[PDB]
Amino acid sequence: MLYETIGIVRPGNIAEVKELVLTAGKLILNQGGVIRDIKNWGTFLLPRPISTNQQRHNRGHYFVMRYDASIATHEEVRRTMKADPRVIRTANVKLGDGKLETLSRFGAIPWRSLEEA
Amino acid sequence: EKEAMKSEARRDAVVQLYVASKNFIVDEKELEEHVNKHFTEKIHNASGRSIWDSQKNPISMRELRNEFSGFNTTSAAVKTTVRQKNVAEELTGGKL
Amino acid sequence: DEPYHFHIYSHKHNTHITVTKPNRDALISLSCGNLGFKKSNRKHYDSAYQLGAYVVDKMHQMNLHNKIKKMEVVLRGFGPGREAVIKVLLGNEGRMLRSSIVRVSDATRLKFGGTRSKKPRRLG
Amino acid sequence: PNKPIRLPPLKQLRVRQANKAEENPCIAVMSSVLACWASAGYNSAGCATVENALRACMDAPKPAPKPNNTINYHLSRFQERLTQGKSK
Amino acid sequence: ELENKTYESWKKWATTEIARQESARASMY
Amino acid sequence: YLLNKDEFDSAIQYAEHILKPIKAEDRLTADPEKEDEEAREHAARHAKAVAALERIAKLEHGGA
Amino acid sequence: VQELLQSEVTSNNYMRMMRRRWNNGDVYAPRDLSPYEMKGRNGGWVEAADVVDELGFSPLDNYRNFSLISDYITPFGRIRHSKETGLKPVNQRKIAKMVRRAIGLGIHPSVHKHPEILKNSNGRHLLPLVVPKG
Amino acid sequence: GVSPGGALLRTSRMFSLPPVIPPPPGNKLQMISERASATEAYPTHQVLTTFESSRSRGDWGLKRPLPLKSTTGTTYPMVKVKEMDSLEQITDFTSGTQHGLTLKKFQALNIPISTPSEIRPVQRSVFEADTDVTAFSPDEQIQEAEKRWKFSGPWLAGMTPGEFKEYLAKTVRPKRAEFRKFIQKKIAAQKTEAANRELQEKPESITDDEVTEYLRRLRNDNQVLYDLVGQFLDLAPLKPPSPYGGRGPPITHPSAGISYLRTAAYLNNHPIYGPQKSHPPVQARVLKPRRGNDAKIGVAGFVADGPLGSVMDKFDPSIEGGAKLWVNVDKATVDSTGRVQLTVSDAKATDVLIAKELIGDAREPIFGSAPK
Amino acid sequence: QQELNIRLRPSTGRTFYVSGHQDFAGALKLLHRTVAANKVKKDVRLQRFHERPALKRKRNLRERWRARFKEGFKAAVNRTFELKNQGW
RNA sequence: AUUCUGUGAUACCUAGGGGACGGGUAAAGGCGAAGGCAAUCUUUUAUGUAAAAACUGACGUCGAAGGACGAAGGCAAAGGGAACAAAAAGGAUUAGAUACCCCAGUAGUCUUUGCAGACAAUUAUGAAUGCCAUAGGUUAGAUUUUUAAUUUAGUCUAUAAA
Ligand SMILES: [K+]
Ligand SMILES: [K+]
Ligand SMILES: [K+]
Ligand SMILES: [K+]
Ligand SMILES: [K+]
Ligand SMILES: [Mg+2]
Ligand SMILES: [Mg+2]
Ligand SMILES: [Mg+2]
Ligand SMILES: [Mg+2]
Ligand SMILES: [Mg+2]
Ligand SMILES: [Mg+2]
Ligand SMILES: [Mg+2]
Ligand SMILES: [Mg+2]
Ligand SMILES: [Mg+2]
Ligand SMILES: [Mg+2]
Ligand SMILES: [Mg+2]
Ligand SMILES: [Mg+2]
Ligand SMILES: [Mg+2]
Ligand SMILES: [Mg+2]
Ligand SMILES: [Mg+2]
Ligand SMILES: [Mg+2]
Ligand SMILES: [Mg+2]
Repeated sequence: MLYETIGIVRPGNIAEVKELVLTAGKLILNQGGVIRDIKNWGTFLLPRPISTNQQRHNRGHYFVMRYDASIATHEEVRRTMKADPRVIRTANVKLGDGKLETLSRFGAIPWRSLEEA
Repeated sequence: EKEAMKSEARRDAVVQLYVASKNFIVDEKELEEHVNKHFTEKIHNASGRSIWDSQKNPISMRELRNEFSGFNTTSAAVKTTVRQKNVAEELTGGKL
Repeated sequence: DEPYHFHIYSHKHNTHITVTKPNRDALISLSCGNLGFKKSNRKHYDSAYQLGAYVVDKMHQMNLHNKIKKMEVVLRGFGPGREAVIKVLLGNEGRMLRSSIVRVSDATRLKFGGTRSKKPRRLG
Repeated sequence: PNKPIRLPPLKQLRVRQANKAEENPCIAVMSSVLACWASAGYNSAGCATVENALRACMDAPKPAPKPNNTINYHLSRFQERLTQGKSK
Repeated sequence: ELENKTYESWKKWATTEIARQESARASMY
Repeated sequence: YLLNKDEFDSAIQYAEHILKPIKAEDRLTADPEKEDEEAREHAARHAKAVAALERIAKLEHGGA
Repeated sequence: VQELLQSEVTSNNYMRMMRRRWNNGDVYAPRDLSPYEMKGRNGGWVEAADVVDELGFSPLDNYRNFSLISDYITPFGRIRHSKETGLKPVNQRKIAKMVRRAIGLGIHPSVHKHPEILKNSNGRHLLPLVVPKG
Repeated sequence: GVSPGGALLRTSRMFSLPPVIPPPPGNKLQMISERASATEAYPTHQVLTTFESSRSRGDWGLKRPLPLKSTTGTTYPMVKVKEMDSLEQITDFTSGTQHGLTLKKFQALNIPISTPSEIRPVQRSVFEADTDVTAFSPDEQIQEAEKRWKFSGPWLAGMTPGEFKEYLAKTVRPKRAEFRKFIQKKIAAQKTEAANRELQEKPESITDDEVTEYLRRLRNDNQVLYDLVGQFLDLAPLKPPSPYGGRGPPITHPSAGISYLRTAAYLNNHPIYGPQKSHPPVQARVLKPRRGNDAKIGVAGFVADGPLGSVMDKFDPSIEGGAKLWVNVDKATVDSTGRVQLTVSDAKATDVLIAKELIGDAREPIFGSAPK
Repeated sequence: QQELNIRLRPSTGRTFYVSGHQDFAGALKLLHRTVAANKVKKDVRLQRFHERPALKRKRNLRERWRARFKEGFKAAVNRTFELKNQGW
């Protein structure tokens, strides 16, 4: 099913992103998923200063990954992400409606346009 | 015939999902290549370290309504092309 | 550089006026009772007016009308002091500090559900 | 957004205050006098122009009443036509 | 011609309301 | 998505037959450097789409 | 220079009373200049017709757009009423639920507009800062 | 089989009242006012008149006689009826002089309407046997379709994103079968061309194989395809490879039934002076001065942009009645939206002086007194 | 910002800055209007005590009808003066 | 008044921790057999509604009893415990004050497993079928010359015959 995860990793190191994105990416592909697009947003302010693992953060490194996998895989990608101490927070959503008509119009994550559905 | 129409509409979606499969990532090779291409230190015009600099603001209502009220101005030539195709692709059903 | 803050907390029974420095550290933290107003005489509009005038007068004694270039006025609560202190900060009392204000905000505390409140009162 | 409803059948369609209620003018002028006394002081000099303005109102004659606004008559005409009807 | 008579009436109303706001602005201070 | 092997396969075959790089109008005008290039590229791209769609239409990756 | 400057202010004053934006082709009668018409008695600057249906976008699928979520909440962070948005009960419920999803997921403030949007608006250099205090 | 009483109502004058046409189209995403509404671009309801004797009684051929307070006294009796009988048992009407006299004003300018020209001025009439044509045949080639002005299909660039999707899924999607037949007719004629030619020195049009392959030959040349698709849906040509493509086809007749003059190539012979050079000037108002990067002026009820050129710079309260300047209307045309855009051009000095002379308000008479 | 992060708190949204065409006296007006459109004072009053779900629901039904009636009444008072203008 | 505070309170901040709550949206709105259900993501579940075709071919309605479900409060066990708050207790008011009001405050409210089965569990109106003339709103769809009208299933006002 078409899912979409928005992970917010700590801003300190770029390398942390690649490892995490690859870890979740390789996982989805191994299970049998199909990653559609992995956009790379930079480091901007968070909704509010939050504290995770005895550390105060004001801006994290955002990244959006839109993939199509099973329920068992999606749950695993969510737990592995949350277990990572390097992620400030994640936001997974069952993108789409469930019908094939709208499921075939989801391409790259848009920023200057809308997801015409 | 009524059941056939559903098959065609069901097929057109597959043809559309087929054309959009060029940017998908199926193997770990394409993943690593893609990640290294987009995840770099000086990617967002660096200066600046955010997508809020090269693509400053995400499209908003004011910008949307302005595309059809304020302007109408040469975006029609760009928009019309995308639209004309969609009309042709539907009739022919060949996703030109 | 954050401006100085001029919090004005006012509720049904009293009014507090705090003047903190940019790092939010109280410099003049007074109330209506500091002027001698006792149990119920610290809720009247006139008492809140005098308090604001006294705090402003104490600011001049500390030479804060030539030391603060940017100031902020925060309004918490909808008590009688909300309008009283303003007229003190808008009339003749406040005229050296009046032309140094950059922001005016409201800090009234609201809860989105929060904890259960007290049961309604049967005054009759 | 929905449109205004059709009023139910009322006994009489009218407005309570047909004509605006006029507020005594210098009651505000008195407020200014009181305000100056609070800030400046009772026996001051800047209160002269303000105190003299309060004495000016009482001496001045009150205006005459305005002509009645015939609005309740027309509302009674179109009551049965605008609303569901009349009740009694 | 009719516009002249109507435009002049608008000038009067504008002048009055303009002066009204000016007098209403003296109370803000 | 109310699909079966038949409809899926027919769609794939159909989809590929409509995007096949159209060969040049005549032989002499044709350039084997470009034609052969598009053929290999198109074939590889088609193989990818098949592997991708097959995974999306899988009934094991669905819900209740 | 004193007369010109003063005259300009008085000129703009009247220009503020003409609550109408004349366009090309708009027919105007001798009554369109009367004060009764220029007053702009209409108290509602409402939306024309269901902007959501025109743009044909599923709101629930655009929960990422921060500017889109900051357009349907008041500066205090409260979802706007159907009167302001001018949407249908269905489209309103979709946008209302799209604003609650983002706030619930923890990717958008619930008491003000997104911080990155506060930097581009008026008062960018006056935004309340946080002194380290230590 | 119609009854005699039913046959009289069919031809009655009241039954002839046209339906209320949709209002002038505006931007679908704006903040139009609801409680108060200004005059519209073009009229929507039919204007009515009556005899001077029947007007004094309030009889307008309607359900009931109208009131005499607001219906008598004016020179031109004009009235519009929104509802012959509303829920208040009253004929909801309103004055119709706003649009009724505006048509008379515009018809006093003696200016035709011509097709807009991209920016050698060529004012071509709208009423011609080559351009003003709606009927057609399927056999007609694409070129003549540009001449037409009334297309059945919508304008893609104008349609909103939501309207476009609805059009596709309700007008284009359920037409593939018919479109396939359309191609067969074309392919059929193609086979006859070669045969006819060689014979000098049609088939049944049933070939489901060539059609599928015929469309694969046009995927490299999208231009010729759209050219063919435009004929099956009656879409207005958009790409240059032109006329009224910037703002799309006119929703109405290019003249919009406001003026039926074909040309202005005439010289009004003045009684004394003689054949004048240009047309008589017209006095206009000033709205929204420059100091909005343009000035608006009211030329005979309509609002147009000021001439390409004091008066326009700044507003002047001292001037009684407002700034009024003389000006000559050069060209008039109707845009896609239906508005009447006028190419107002600054007037000359002598023209105004000559025109004022008849009015009797000319300060100095050119006739006689003028020594030089 | 780069060296100092913005203080993100409920008061940040309820903030109004002083500009050339908007002095301190004017900012208060904008504040009071925005604080009244969001019903901050009302919320403080409704949050002083607890209102169980039933009472809250029943209180809304009464307040919502008085708003519809008032809105439906204002439309009738203006429909009257519309018909009166036409001379009916 | 009891009460909190010089063992530094209220007020203004910084950094951590902990529990239950659900602001706006919000409406005569909606969903379930009812009781009842309003922050959010994923997962999971039975009906119901609209339009077209196709299919089974009376397979339907009500339903003592049994069984299931059933608000708040209550009982039992183990958690939780910020807030609210029966009880117990104090301070006032009063002729007297158990009270209403106030400073505080335990069960309980919450989580898990059972018991319990009483409610103005109400539309003071059992469920279901056939049928009877209109108007103005409103909810979720459908059709159309989609502008605005027809139309299906609900809901709410005001009427005709009765
Ligand atoms: K104190
Ligand atoms: K302390
Ligand atoms: K039973
Ligand atoms: K007691
Ligand atoms: K109904
Ligand atoms: Mg208590
Ligand atoms: Mg009592
Ligand atoms: Mg918590
Ligand atoms: Mg109930
Ligand atoms: Mg709520
Ligand atoms: Mg139901
Ligand atoms: Mg049978
Ligand atoms: Mg049963
Ligand atoms: Mg229970
Ligand atoms: Mg219990
Ligand atoms: Mg126990
Ligand atoms: Mg308590
Ligand atoms: Mg039980
Ligand atoms: Mg109950
Ligand atoms: Mg029963
Ligand atoms: Mg209901
Ligand atoms: Mg009834």
